[PDB]
Amino acid sequence: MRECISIHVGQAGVQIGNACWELYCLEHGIQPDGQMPSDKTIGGGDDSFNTFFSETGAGKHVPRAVFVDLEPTVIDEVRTGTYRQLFHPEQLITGKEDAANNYARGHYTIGKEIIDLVLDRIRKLADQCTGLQGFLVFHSFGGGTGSGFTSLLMERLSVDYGKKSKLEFSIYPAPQVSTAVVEPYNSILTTHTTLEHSDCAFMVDNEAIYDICRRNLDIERPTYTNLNRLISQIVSSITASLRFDGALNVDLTEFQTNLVPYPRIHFPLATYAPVISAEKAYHEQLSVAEITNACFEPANQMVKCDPRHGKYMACCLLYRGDVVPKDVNAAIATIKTKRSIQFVDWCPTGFKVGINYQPPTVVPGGDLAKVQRAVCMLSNTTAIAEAWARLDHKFDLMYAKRAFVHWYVGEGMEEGEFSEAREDMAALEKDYEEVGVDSV
Amino acid sequence: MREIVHIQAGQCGNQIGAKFWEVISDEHGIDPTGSYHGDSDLQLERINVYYNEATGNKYVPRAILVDLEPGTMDSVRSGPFGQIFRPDNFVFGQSGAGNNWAKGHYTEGAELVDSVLDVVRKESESCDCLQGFQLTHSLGGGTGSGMGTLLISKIREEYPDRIMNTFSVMPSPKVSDTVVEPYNATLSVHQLVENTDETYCIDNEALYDICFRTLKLTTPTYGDLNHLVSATMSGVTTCLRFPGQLNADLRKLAVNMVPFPRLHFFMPGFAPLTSRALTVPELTQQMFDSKNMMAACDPRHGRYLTVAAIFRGRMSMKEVDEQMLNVQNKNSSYFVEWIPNNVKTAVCDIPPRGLKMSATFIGNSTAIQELFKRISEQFTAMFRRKAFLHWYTGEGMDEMEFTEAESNMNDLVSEYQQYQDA
Ligand SMILES: Nc1nc2c(ncn2[C@@H]2O[C@H](COP(=O)(O)OP(=O)(O)OP(=O)(O)O)[C@@H](O)[C@H]2O)c(=O)[nH]1
Ligand SMILES: Nc1nc2c(ncn2[C@@H]2O[C@H](COP(=O)(O)OP(=O)(O)O)[C@@H](O)[C@H]2O)c(=O)[nH]1
Ligand SMILES: [Ca+2]
Ligand SMILES: [Ca+2]
Ligand SMILES: [Mg+2]
Ligand SMILES: [Mg+2]
Repeated sequence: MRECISIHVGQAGVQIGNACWELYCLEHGIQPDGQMPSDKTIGGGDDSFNTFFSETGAGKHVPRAVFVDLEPTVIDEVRTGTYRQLFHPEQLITGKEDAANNYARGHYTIGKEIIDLVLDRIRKLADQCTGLQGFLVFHSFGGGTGSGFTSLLMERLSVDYGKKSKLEFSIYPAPQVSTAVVEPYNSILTTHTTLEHSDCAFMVDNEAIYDICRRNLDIERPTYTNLNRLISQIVSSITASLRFDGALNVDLTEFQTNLVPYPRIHFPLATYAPVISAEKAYHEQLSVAEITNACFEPANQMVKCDPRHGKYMACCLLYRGDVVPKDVNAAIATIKTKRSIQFVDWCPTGFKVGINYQPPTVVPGGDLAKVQRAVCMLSNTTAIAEAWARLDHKFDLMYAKRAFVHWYVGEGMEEGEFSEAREDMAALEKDYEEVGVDSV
Repeated sequence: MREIVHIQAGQCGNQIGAKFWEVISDEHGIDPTGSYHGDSDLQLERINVYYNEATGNKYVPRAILVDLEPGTMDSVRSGPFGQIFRPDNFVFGQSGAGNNWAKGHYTEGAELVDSVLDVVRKESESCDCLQGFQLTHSLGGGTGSGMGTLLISKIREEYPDRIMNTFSVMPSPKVSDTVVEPYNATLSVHQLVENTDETYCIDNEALYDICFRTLKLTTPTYGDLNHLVSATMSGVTTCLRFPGQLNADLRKLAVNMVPFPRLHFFMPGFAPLTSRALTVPELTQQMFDSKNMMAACDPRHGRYLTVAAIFRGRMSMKEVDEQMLNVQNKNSSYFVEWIPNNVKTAVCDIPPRGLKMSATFIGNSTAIQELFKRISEQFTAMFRRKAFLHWYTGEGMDEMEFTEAESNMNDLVSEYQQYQDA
């Protein structure tokens, strides 16, 4: 009961998937062959970790996950790497030819050829669930598969699973590690087509993660591996309430009630602390107050924007590790007596808190210090729309001259789809302005 | 007028309900296995009001446990007295209600309610003469609030001539789970105004303040809140549970407490407040003190329509009568003059566990309007921008139903104000 199915789409989706599932395994005591000695009920159970792992009679704990990509070389690494026994082969699905950084090929030309198979395999996961809660979909905005195949899949999932919850982890593009000039097109197309099919979406700005790696972990030139390890800690923090139990534990769905005041306003800002090197963490114990303080430092946000220049509609603090409410409450009181935390006039200002007692883990050979306590803040702030503004502007620059548009038109798309997607984005930025204006 | 059927719904409802059964079972000498081991016959004389007698001189709570998810009732069943409850009286779904009144009332709850009523009917069927029902629940969540009020409606339809009584926990931002609590509470209050005879307004605002200000609890937990609630619940049911003259059943209580049918929302109070010797004068002063009230309303801001006072322990009845008269005679302005002799007092020899003596206060005060005004303000701050409504319209509700619930709760407020000035 309460199963969650993860779907990792395209390179970014898949590689972030690798990092998350490795991390989950370590958090839960699951070996790379899928065995979990601590689990005494063989071949099934209703433990909290079962929301993310099914079990075979032979004692294997198998991620409720599908990996999909239109070319094979990234998933081939999963097939042949360290956690290859973790996954049944049918959970890892590949085409022969990718979307070539083109939303149209991901959604139509190439995507249409593998979509029924993907849904077949997701259906196989669903049928093993006694109370499926919904899906978590991981993907880039910028890639052809991450953008166009994800959109197609989300549209088909609404049809096939009705209103079952769909949450995204969406990788927003940064010039430091982007690989296509047309990513702004792909980002707007997929955001427009997915918007009505997603209940909640956590954007991860590659530039924010890149900066955090450079600045807080002293990594000269971060690789995807560096980025993904940090992303996985954040993803882990958000899903921990689903995977562990606890008296002070608060379900992600409960935070969602507070995070989403209107269906379209469904993009929380995540902020994570502490991100600190082993070198800096040694003999330096960061207190509940210190990590909570860090949540209101914009440098620690997963999306670049300035909440101090916007308005809050919700603030949620998801703690893990050695943390009790007394200390949280005191930390919050201080922060209120000293910060630019302004709420819209129609929302209560109380911070919503959950605590999972299981301490954070790190992957061997990684950059993050192992710490006793960590926190992820999820806020609903009007400032997140800055990310849409930056992207919409880049789209406008190119689209005005119709730069690269022939690549999409050649794959069957119409200019009408571009203008329609861009207008939806204009309306979304307007939605974020409106919700911040005072009541009359 | 003998048997009461108890129902507890949703997380809050079940947690406070479980504590209520633990507490009164101890008071009546019933151990966790339903065996009696007391030393007084006062304990068993009216035990049938709350317990069925099974085989082997076993006593079984006449209690039905309801939820739309299993979690809290798994905990109840694991709880100290969890084995005393009748296993078939645990009725639960798997879906949860997501703090959503619409889910509890119209969709998820709809699917489960019939099976609850099958159990209620089986309970009522063995009653020699059912008085009515008591429901424990919160108003801020989904199951206790939305499904709890659905139940009350269906129960009324099936037992329209029986008394409906609730212990209803009112939400507060100070002790809040979600932002939609004001919505769920306003929707529920309209149900309560129409379909209960007597409602104890238990305000999480008041409970928190008492824990913080008075009991010196820096960081009050729901458990600390529930200590106060279970102590209060024991107090207000003393007259139903032990031999006595006044308010000895639910209908006579309603007749003594409710001068106009809609105005049936009571502010409870308790003394001494607990987390070694109290005089009758001190009990009396503390029981009437705003700081001892479980609804966060200033009783000097309104008037008392009716009051019931219950004193427990060995003490001078002469002194009790003197002190109760002294309260009325020295603060006579706060008691409406158009209901003569509107304060009734009971005394019960058995004190609650851990105290030599105690007092419980049940007030029907026009000041209760402050609690509804507070909910009404919170409701409106959001509803004016239709904020968070999609959670409800997604379950098939429309805005008009919100407008109506709001109007009826504002009507209730205006009605208290009317008798405050009369
Ligand atoms: N954080 C992070 N970003 C990634 C990773 N891999 C690719 N990206 C980003 O994702 C975007 C490119 O999309 P991809 O996921 O590689 O492409 P795809 O979904 O496989 O689509 P096609 O190759 O066109 O079929 C760029 O913005 C990259 O910087 C990764 O492992 N981690
Ligand atoms: N006093 C008290 N209040 C509670 C408890 N549990 C939840 N609440 C309150 O009840 C409301 C949440 O509703 P809840 O009963 O948990 O949801 P439900 O299971 O859908 O009925 C909020 O106002 C909480 O503050 C409890 O054990 N004691
Ligand atoms: Ca197991
Ligand atoms: Ca169902
Ligand atoms: Mg690719
Ligand atoms: Mg709850």
